[PDB]
Amino acid sequence: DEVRQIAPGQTGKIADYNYKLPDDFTGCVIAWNSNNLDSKVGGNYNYLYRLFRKSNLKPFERDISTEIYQAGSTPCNGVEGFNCYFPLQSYGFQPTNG
Amino acid sequence: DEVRQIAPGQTGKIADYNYKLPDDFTGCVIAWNSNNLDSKVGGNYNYLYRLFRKSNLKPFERDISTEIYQAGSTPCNGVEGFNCYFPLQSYGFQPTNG
Repeated sequence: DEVRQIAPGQTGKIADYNYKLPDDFTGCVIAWNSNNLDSKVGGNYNYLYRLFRKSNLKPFERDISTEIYQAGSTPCNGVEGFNCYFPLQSYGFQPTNG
Repeated sequence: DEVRQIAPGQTGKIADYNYKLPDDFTGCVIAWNSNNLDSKVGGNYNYLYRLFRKSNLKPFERDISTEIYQAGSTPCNGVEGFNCYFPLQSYGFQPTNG
């Protein structure tokens, strides 16, 4: 459901937070299904993604910051408290998906 | 710095988002400093205030909504994602302030 957002000039939660496509994008995108190898029974959670991110991500840049994002202004000192959440999230891959 | 905005006929971020003063305001405002009791070292963040609101609010009305304010058209499903921010913010009180 996120291959739609990978295009020059589109918004979302992945195209703006993991890889920003500039307007002058002359590259090619190749995608295919290989669900028989990268997904197993029991819940495949080795792949992580960044759904929470502060502002944006510059084109052709990589962000690997694991700092807990702050929503309000109360600091959490890196715990699972209130008004903060850990930015990386796990996928929901399953070999019996649609 | 926000006692200035508490007056009938003034704008800002507190007098328009927390308590609106009508034109026919005949009440009295009493303010004083008690920083030796409501503040402590290490950061006193027990007091909250609102920064974002969808629109104007009626005078003498209290808003306690904790819903995440949406700035655009992409829903967030109540997370700290993109194009949305938490309206509630904590103060920066300190006993060693000016």
